[PDB]
Amino acid sequence: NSIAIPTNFTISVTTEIIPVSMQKVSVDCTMYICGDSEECSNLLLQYGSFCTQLNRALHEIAVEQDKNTQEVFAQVKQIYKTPPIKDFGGFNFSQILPDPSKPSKRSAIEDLLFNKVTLQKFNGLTVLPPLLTDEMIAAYTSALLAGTITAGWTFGAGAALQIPFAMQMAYRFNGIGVTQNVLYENQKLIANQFNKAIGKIQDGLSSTASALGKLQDVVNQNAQALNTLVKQLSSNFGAISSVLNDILSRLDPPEAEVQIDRLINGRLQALNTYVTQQLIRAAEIRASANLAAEKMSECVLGQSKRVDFCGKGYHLMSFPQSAPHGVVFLHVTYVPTQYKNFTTAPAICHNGKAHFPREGVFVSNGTHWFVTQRNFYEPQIITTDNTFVSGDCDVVIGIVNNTVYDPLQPELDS
Amino acid sequence: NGLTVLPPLLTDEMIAAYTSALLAGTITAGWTFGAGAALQIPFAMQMAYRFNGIGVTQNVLYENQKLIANQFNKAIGKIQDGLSSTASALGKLQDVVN
Amino acid sequence: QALNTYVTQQLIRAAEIRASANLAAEKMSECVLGQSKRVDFCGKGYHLM
Amino acid sequence: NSIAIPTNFTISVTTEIIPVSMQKVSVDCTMYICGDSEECSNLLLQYGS
Amino acid sequence: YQGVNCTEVPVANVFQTRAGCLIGAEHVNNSYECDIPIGAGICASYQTASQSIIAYTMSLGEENSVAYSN
Ligand SMILES: *[C@@H]1O[C@H](CO)[C@@H](O[C@@H]2O[C@H](CO)[C@@H](O[C@@H]3O[C@H](CO[C@H]4O[C@H](CO)[C@@H](O)[C@H](O)[C@@H]4O)[C@@H](O)[C@H](O[C@H]4O[C@H](CO)[C@@H](O)[C@H](O)[C@@H]4O)[C@@H]3O)[C@H](O)[C@H]2NC(C)=O)[C@H](O)[C@H]1NC(C)=O
Ligand SMILES: *[C@@H]1O[C@H](CO)[C@@H](O[C@@H]2O[C@H](CO)[C@@H](O[C@@H]3O[C@H](CO)[C@@H](O)[C@H](O)[C@@H]3O)[C@H](O)[C@H]2NC(C)=O)[C@H](O)[C@H]1NC(C)=O
Ligand SMILES: *[C@@H]1O[C@H](CO)[C@@H](O[C@@H]2O[C@H](CO)[C@@H](O)[C@H](O)[C@H]2NC(C)=O)[C@H](O)[C@H]1NC(C)=O
Ligand SMILES: *[C@@H]1O[C@H](CO)[C@@H](O[C@@H]2O[C@H](CO)[C@@H](O)[C@H](O)[C@H]2NC(C)=O)[C@H](O)[C@H]1NC(C)=O
Ligand SMILES: *[C@@H]1O[C@H](CO)[C@@H](O[C@@H]2O[C@H](CO)[C@@H](O)[C@H](O)[C@H]2NC(C)=O)[C@H](O)[C@H]1NC(C)=O
Ligand SMILES: *[C@@H]1O[C@H](CO)[C@@H](O)[C@H](O)[C@H]1NC(C)=O
Ligand SMILES: *[C@@H]1O[C@H](CO)[C@@H](O)[C@H](O)[C@H]1NC(C)=O
Ligand SMILES: *[C@@H]1O[C@H](CO)[C@@H](O)[C@H](O)[C@H]1NC(C)=O
Ligand SMILES: *[C@@H]1O[C@H](CO)[C@@H](O)[C@H](O)[C@H]1NC(C)=O
Repeated sequence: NSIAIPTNFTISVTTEIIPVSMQKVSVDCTMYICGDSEECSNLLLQYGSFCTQLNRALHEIAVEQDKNTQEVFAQVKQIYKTPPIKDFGGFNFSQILPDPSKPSKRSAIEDLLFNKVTLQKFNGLTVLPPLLTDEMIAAYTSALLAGTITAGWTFGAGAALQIPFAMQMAYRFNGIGVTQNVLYENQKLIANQFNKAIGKIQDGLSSTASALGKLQDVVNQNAQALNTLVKQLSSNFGAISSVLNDILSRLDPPEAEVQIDRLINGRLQALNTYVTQQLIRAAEIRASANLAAEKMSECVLGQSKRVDFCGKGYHLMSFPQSAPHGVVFLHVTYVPTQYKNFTTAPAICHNGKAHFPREGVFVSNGTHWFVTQRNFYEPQIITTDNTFVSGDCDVVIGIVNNTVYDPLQPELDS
Repeated sequence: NGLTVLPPLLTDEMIAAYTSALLAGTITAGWTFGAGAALQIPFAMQMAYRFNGIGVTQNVLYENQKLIANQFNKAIGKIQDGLSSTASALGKLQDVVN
Repeated sequence: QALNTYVTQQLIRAAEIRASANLAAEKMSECVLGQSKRVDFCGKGYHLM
Repeated sequence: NSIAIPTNFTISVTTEIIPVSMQKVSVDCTMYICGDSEECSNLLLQYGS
Repeated sequence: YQGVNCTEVPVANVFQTRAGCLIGAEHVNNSYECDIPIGAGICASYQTASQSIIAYTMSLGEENSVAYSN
C-alpha cells in the first residue's frame, strides 16, 4: 500500500562511438600475380577474366564507402555559423563548438579524439583518399550543432530566429512528463551539473587512451589482412622457388611453365580469399553505418521516446562529434534520485461518488492526501478540478474515505 | 580428430537466473526499476498506468479487475497447454542446429 | 579447399546470427523494460507488457 | 455519418522466438589435413599461413 | 593519373591536385556543387565559349544568417 516518489534528480552525459567508413583499397591483379614478366602474363591469359571481377568488386566497395559517409553526414541543406553571443542561459558550449583562433576548425574534444588514435607494401597495392576531407566533416558537424542549438524546433524551416535555450530545455522537460516550472526554478543548478558532467567527460577522455577500441579494431583488422596478403608472396606452394627469374634462368620452358602455373594458382587463391573477406567486412561496416545514420536522425534532430536508445534514462538531447572513420555522440539524460516513501490509494470515496486523478497519483504522509506527478514530488491540495468522477463507492477495491474540496463556493458566498 | 566444441561462457543456470531477476524486478518495482526504490508498487497501479498509456481511462481496469485477471490466467493456461501439445513450435532454433 | 568452404559458410551464418541477436536485444530493451508504441513491433494490437 | 465504437474487449497473450547464439567450434588445421604423417606436414609447411 | 606527380608523367593544361595531376582541366577558384567526383574534395564539371573542364573545390552549401535575439 506504499509508493516512492523522487525528490531530487541529476543530469548525466554519456558517450557513444559508432564506426562509419573503411579504408579504400585498389589492387592490380596482373602486377601482383605475374609482375614484370610478360611470359607469366601470357600464361595467365589462359585463365580468362579472373582479375576483372576482383577489380570490379574492390571498386564497388570503394564507392560504397563514400556513399556511407555521404549518407551519414550530409543531411543539412545549409551552413549555420557560430553565434557571436554566448548568452545560453548559463550553459557552456566552449569545449564543443569550434575555436575561431585554431588553425584547424576542430574543438578540444575533437582534437583529443583525433590524437587518441595517432598510433610500404605498395607492391601493386594502392590506397585511395576519401572524397571528403576531415575539414569538411568537421564543418558539417559544426553546422549541424550550431543550427540545432540556435533554432530548436525550427531547424529545417529556412527563415528562422534565435529561440532562447531555456525554452528548448522547458520543451524537452515537458517531453518526459515534468512540468516546465522545475527548469525555471533550478536553471542554475541544472547548468552547473551539465558543465560538471562535460568537464568530467573531458578529463576522462584526456586520461585514458583505450576508449576508441571499436575503431582501433577495424584499423587493425584491415592492416592485418593487408599484411597477410603481402606476406603470401614468399611462399613457393611446392614449386622450385618463389622467384620467377630463378625459374626462367634455371629450368627449361616445358617445366618452368608448370612451376609458373603452380605459383599463379597459389597467388590467385590468396587474392580470392582476401577479396571475399573484404566483401563480408564491408557488409558489416555498411550495417553499422546505417545504424549510425538512424541514430543521428532520431537523436540529434529530435527527442526519442524509445527506451535505452539514447543511453540510460529519459532522453533530453544529444550532440555529435567527428572521429576518424566514425562518430561520437554525447547523450544528455535525466536521472531521478533521493526516493522517499509514501502511502497511496487508488481512489477517493466522496459522498456516494468515486474520484480518480486526471494525471498523477494519490499520496499521503499520514494526515493529508495530495495528488502529485509520478517522477517528482510536488503535492497539491485535492480539488474537484484535479479529479474525474465516475461510478460509485462499491466496485473499487481499496477506496479510501476522504473529502474533495471546491473553491467556487467560498467565492460564491463572499 | 581436428574438430572440437568449446562450452559456452555462461551456463544456462546463469541465464535462467538473469531472466528470473529481470522478471522479478519488472513485476515488483514497476516504473522504478533501476533506481533506489526498494519497495513494492502495487500491481494494479502498474496495470492502470499502462491502461492509461493506450488511451483508456483507469476506471475501466479498476471496475473489471476480476474479469481481466481471469482472462489473463486463462490465456496463460492455454499457452501452456498449446506448448505441451504441439512439438513443432521451435523450428527457428531447430533449423540452426540442423 | 573443403576447409576454406566450411569457414566461409560459417562466417556468413555468424553474420546472420549477430543480426538476429541485435534484434533480440532491441526487443528486450524496448518491450520488457517499457511500453512500446510502434505498431506490430511488440505483438498484434495495443501493447501492455 | 456512421461510426462504430467497441463496447467490449479481451486480453490476448502470444509467443515470439528469436535465436541468439550459435555453437562454438575449434579446428586444428594440421591434424585435419595431414594427421599423424610427418611427411604431409613437411609438404604443407610450404603453403604459408 | 592517380597518386603521382606530373614532374614525371610525360614519360608514359597540367595542374597538380591532391589526387595526382589532372590533364586537360581549367583551374578555377570558385565553389560549386559536385557533378563528377575526383577525390580529396576536388570535383569537376562541364560548363561553357566551348564546353570545357573546370576543376574546383567542393562547396558544402549556402550560408544562412539567423539574427540574434534572446
Ligand atoms: C565556461 O564558460 C566560461 C566562459 O563563459 C569559461 O571561462 C573561461 O574559459 C577559458 C577557456 O576554457 C579559460 O581559459 C583557459 O584557462 C586555463 C587556465 O587559466 C588559468 O591559468 C593560466 C596559466 O596558464 C593563467 O594564465 C590564467 O589567467 C588562469 O589563471 C588555461 O590553461 C587555458 O590555456 C589553454 O587554452 C587556450 C585556449 O583557451 C590556449 O590558447 C592555450 O595555449 C592553452 O592551451 C585557457 O587560457 C578561462 O580561464 C576561463 N575563465 C573563467 C573566468 O572561467 C569556462 O572555462 C567554461 N567552463 C567549461 C567547463 O567549459
Ligand atoms: C464482455 O464479454 C464477455 C464475454 O462475452 C462478458 O463476460 C460474461 O459476463 C457475464 C456477466 O458479466 C457472465 O455471466 C455470469 O456468469 C457466471 C458464470 O457462468 C454466473 O455465475 C453469473 O451469475 C453470470 O450469469 C458470463 O459468464 C461472462 N462470459 C463468460 C464466457 O464467462 C462480459 O460481461 C462482457 N462485458 C460487458 C460489459 O458486458
Ligand atoms: C537536490 O539535492 C541537492 C544536493 O546536492 C540540492 O542542492 C542544494 O540546493 C540548495 C538550494 O537549492 C542549496 O542551498 C544547497 O547548497 C545545495 N547543495 C549542494 C550540495 O549543492 C538541491 O536543491 C536538491 N533539489 C531540490 C529540488 O531541492
Ligand atoms: C466512510 O466510510 C463509511 C463506511 O464504513 C461510510 O459509511 C456509509 O455511508 C453511506 C453513505 O455515505 C451510508 O449509506 C452507510 O450506511 C454508511 N455505513 C456505515 C457502516 O456507516 C461513510 O459514508 C464514509 N464517509 C465518507 C465521507 O466517505
Ligand atoms: C611530386 O614529387 C616530387 C618528387 O621529386 C616532388 O619534388 C620535390 O618534393 C619535395 C617534397 O615532396 C620538395 O621538398 C622538393 O622541393 C621537390 N622538388 C623540387 C625541385 O621542388 C614534388 O614536390 C611533388 N609534388 C608535390 C605537389 O608535392
Ligand atoms: C518507508 O516505507 C517503506 C514501505 O514502502 C518501509 O519499508 C520503510 O521502512 C520506510 N522507511 C522509513 C524511514 O519510514
Ligand atoms: C503532511 O504534509 C502536510 C503538507 O506538508 C502537512 O500540512 C501535514 O502536517 C503533514 N502531516 C504530518 C503528520 O506531518
Ligand atoms: C494490501 O494488503 C492488505 C492485506 O494483505 C489489504 O487489506 C489491503 O487492501 C491491500 N492494499 C490495498 C491498497 O488494497
Ligand atoms: C584565383 O587565383 C588567381 C591567382 O591565384 C587570382 O588572380 C584570381 O583573382 C583568383 N580568383 C578569384 C575569383 O579571386
